[PDB]
Amino acid sequence: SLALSLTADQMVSALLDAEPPILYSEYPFSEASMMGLLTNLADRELVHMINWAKRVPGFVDLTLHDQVHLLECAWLEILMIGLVWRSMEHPGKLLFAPNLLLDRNQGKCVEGMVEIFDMLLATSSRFRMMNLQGEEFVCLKSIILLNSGVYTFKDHIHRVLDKITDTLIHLMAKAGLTLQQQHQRLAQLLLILSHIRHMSNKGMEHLYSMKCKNVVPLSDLLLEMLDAHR
Amino acid sequence: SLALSLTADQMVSALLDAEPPILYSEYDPTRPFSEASMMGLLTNLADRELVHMINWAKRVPGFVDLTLHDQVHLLECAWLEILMIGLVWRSMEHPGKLLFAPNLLLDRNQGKCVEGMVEIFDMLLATSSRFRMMNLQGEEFVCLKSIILLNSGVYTFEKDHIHRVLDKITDTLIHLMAKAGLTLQQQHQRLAQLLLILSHIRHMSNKGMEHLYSMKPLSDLLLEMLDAHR
Amino acid sequence: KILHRLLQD
Amino acid sequence: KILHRLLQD
Ligand SMILES: COc1ccc([C@H]2CCCC(=C(c3ccc(O)cc3)c3ccc(O)cc3)C2)cc1
Ligand SMILES: COc1ccc([C@H]2CCCC(=C(c3ccc(O)cc3)c3ccc(O)cc3)C2)cc1
Repeated sequence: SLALSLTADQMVSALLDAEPPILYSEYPFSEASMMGLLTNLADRELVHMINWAKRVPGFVDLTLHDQVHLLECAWLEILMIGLVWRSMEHPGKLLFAPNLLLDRNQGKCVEGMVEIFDMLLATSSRFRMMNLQGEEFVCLKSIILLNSGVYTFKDHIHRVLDKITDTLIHLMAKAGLTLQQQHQRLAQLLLILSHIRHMSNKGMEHLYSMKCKNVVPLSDLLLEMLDAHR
Repeated sequence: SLALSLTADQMVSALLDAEPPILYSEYDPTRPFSEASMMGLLTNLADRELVHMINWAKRVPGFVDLTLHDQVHLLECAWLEILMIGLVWRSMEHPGKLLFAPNLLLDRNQGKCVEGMVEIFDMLLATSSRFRMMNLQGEEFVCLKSIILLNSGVYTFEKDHIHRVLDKITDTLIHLMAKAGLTLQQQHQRLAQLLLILSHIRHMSNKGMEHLYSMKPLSDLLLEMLDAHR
Repeated sequence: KILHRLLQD
Repeated sequence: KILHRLLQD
């Protein structure tokens, strides 16, 4: 490959440069209107995510089938960690878009959305409390892409995963963190990915339910991503 | 808290001594498998394991210092995760097989008797193959299982004390790897690999849970643990 | 709650 | 699938 040859700084720069843009919403809400805005936004973000994925070091070296599997498994995790990251500087609120800032009360517009809204808010507070840096964020999101579906198939993938781990440690060591503080922070960050997975699973459970399929006509692409999780 | 003063060695010894026993199944090998019977075996086994898990949690350093409501929450959230990682650990020396009990060894073909279970069976087997590939040690296993207990429900409602204990188990893991002759880079890499598996265990629990409380003779305890996820 | 009771034991 | 098309473009 060519991802393993890159240095720890070349890895960060490649990930920061590959960062997808922050899209805007469609300029009070009901259940239909709320789901409509989120669906429309998520559908447009997916297009940028796919192109972001190809710019992730070592992802183009993967076969087409494996690229599909990884994206199908982690797409909601990636959307959610992006949402959580954007909402870091907005405590108690979720920044879906610069023109779409919502709180937990607006999460009551859709039946069963509040519980997941709270989990997302809790993740954002955790990122804020840890003072998560953008350099660390792009590493975590790339890890999600490569790891979430790696055990549903790969030595190359785990090699890149180790490379991002080396990248994460290098970032903390270049921040003045002691050896103990480094692997402690590394652990704290990766444990949050377990919660991101949980939020995705609970979220996915409602989204591909018949009652949520019918509330608003979803795009064919978004349906294919949803139907991948049955 | 006595947990925050334990050395890495005392942490391991405490976790190893707190290990629950390996229970047996009822399973009469003279009769073929049906969907109702095999589900009955797994349900009956899990119910008796739950009792041992509850008393195991009390012996996990730092868990007794938590409030009862928080103890209930952590166990309700992670009970299937803990059951599954225990299963995966028992099945590590049995490729293609899942050792639910010493007298209950099943392959993916025997998992087809229950509709929708073979999907979870393959994920569990893949996780077992991963542990076998990484050559997971018992000292590492008990650390990971304790992490699941303390981490899985910590972001759904103190927390500062829990993260402090989590940091100690992290120190414990690093201490074990350094003792195994692993370099500093190897320690951080292996630490990452182990914690990333917890994301998959969370996934298996969620997908497993989703099937279990769906259209499925469960015990009252197992029902309450299942109804915790609605 | 059974879990809460068994934890009390 | 559409994902195939978006990945090859
Ligand atoms: C019925 O219960 C519900 C209702 C809504 C959700 C949401 C709420 C959190 C954000 C989520 C979504 C989301 C996440 C990130 C983002 O940038 C843009 C969008 C989402 C995903 C797919 C979709 O078709 C619609 C929205 C999913 C979860 C459960
Ligand atoms: C309908 O789809 C299904 C059906 C069954 C499952 C299982 C199979 C893998 C092992 C699992 C179970 C399990 C896990 C660990 C263990 O030591 C002992 C038992 C289990 C948990 C609760 C329960 O009420 C029954 C079984 C869960 C998963 C999906």
